[PDB]
Amino acid sequence: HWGYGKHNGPEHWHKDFPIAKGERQSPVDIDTHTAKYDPSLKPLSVSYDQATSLRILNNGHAFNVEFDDSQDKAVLKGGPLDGTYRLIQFHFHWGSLDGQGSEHTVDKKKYAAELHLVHWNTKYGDFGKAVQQPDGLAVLGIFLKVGSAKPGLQKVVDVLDSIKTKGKSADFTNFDPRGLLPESLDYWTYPGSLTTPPLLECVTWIVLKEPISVSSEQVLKFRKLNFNGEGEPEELMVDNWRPAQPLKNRQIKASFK
Ligand SMILES: NS(=O)(=O)c1nnc(NC(=O)[C@]23C[C@H]4C[C@H](C[C@H](C4)C2)C3)s1
Ligand SMILES: [Zn+2]
Repeated sequence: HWGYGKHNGPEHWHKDFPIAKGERQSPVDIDTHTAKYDPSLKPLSVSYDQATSLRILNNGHAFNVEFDDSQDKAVLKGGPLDGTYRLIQFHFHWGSLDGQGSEHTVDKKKYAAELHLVHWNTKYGDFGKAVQQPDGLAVLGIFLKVGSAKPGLQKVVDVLDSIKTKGKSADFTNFDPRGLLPESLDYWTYPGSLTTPPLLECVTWIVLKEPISVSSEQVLKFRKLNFNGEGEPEELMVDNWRPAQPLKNRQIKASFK
């Protein structure tokens, strides 16, 4: 089944998931000179003060930190969004090398990794219904570069030893996702898709202009994870990113100049 290897990687996904060649696929290259400033875009509202993290899980393609999304505890609104979107999970995509790993690119530049905070539109009642709607999800994307350590990421890094292999989970309570945000909330936005199968076209992408910096040691610990389950041959979880897809009939908008 699908993955990031030579025989099941992004170039193969379209066989099981024909929408891979669809009209609003993600990620994309963000051409900063062609992105249109949109003065009517509202400031993002990130309200994570009441966030309740529950668990961290190695799902065989990345690790997800999951949140309680049965009430409005951590929500995203404003920006290009109408209504309220609840945080359900975050995860990362990263490379085998610092020069690659992000899914979105900026003027063709790849970052070392990319964080996705996934939210769903509460008007649809649950995440399963939301992914079937064109405005069902809002994903906040944040680039990572290697430099100084990100203090707020360290609790994540330190639990990875306990979820090395596919299917492993660990209690992960009281984690504050605010510690992963850059200083500025300036963003680009466009309509797109999930970047992993089923590749559903249900996402309003909000990609922050300002990367966070993480340390060499922090990203190295990401790369010690495994795609495989325990007792299966070891394959390091690296390069779990989908490359840029055709923009087609879409305009990327900027919240800033
Ligand atoms: N890379 S990306 O952000 O476009 C995404 N690509 N796929 C995502 N899938 C989900 O978010 C899931 C959310 C919760 C329910 C479903 C099962 C777990 C827990 C995963 C799907 S995000
Ligand atoms: Zn993702």
